[PDB]
Amino acid sequence: VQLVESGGGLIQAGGSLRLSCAASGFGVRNNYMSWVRQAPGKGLEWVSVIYSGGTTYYADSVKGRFTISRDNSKNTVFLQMNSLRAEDTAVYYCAREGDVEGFSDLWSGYSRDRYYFDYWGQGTLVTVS
Amino acid sequence: VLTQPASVSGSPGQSITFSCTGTSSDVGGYNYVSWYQQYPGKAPKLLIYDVTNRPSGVSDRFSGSKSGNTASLTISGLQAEDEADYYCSSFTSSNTRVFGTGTKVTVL
Amino acid sequence: FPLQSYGFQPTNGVGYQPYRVVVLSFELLHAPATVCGPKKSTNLVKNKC
Amino acid sequence: CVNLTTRTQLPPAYTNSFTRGVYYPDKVFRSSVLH
Repeated sequence: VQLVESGGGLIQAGGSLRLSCAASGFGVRNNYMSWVRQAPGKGLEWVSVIYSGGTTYYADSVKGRFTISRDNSKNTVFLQMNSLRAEDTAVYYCAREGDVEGFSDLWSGYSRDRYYFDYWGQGTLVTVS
Repeated sequence: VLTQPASVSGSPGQSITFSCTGTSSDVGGYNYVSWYQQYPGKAPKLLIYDVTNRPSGVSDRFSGSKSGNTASLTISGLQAEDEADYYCSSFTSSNTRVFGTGTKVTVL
Repeated sequence: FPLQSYGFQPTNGVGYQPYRVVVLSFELLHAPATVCGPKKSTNLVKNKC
Repeated sequence: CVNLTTRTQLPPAYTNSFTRGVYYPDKVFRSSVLH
């Protein structure tokens, strides 16, 4: 399983970006596709998550700005970034939630809830400057 | 935001118990807590999904637990490579998941 | 959300590789026959076995 | 399209269907039989 990321870069205040996360070995449909930010030397404060279809679930502190979508044709989850603020400065991870039959665990049958995290990508640095 | 113990230093071999506080909304009532481990620069790897359950590729000495609004880690037999922050992810607390601050361990 | 599509690779594996299935489902006693096989048609013969 | 409202509002009426409404169950010929 591999996860490649792109989109982060140095921009002035109030700009726009487009985060691209392409998944090889699995899709944006197989397991929950989360977005996490890991501030340098702080915790990983959850941003958002796109499920296998149709979700607008966001965090309490970032409501009404982040928009989550996918191009299933190219298997890409997009996090379109508008109206930056100070606290969003972090390294961003597109997180693959533990898919069905997680590590062939001998108890869970098709329960896709499984709210933990599988292997991820290398992370993208998103800086507000 | 669950609170975790700060940076500490110690000896290999014995057991260290790190307990982390929480609220009754997520840890006290629901039981979908998972814990992770990361090396600075590389992405976090799974240590204990469900805490009691243990994924493969991980030494069996790692063990965690939850008690009321508190989650405890009973880690056993430290070694040199074990120096990495341990992160606690509980249930998504009515669809808004939360974590702990981080426990940076140090060895001699 | 119930969909959760497949995942394949060129070298995913023989089971993982996709057997394109066409379920040719036939009903032989449903109605007057409309589709038939490629057989040459002979002349019609009457009053003979 | 326009929604027409100038319609008298009465309850439904009822009648007797008698022996109507039977149709050919198939597209096959049968004769002098009860099937």
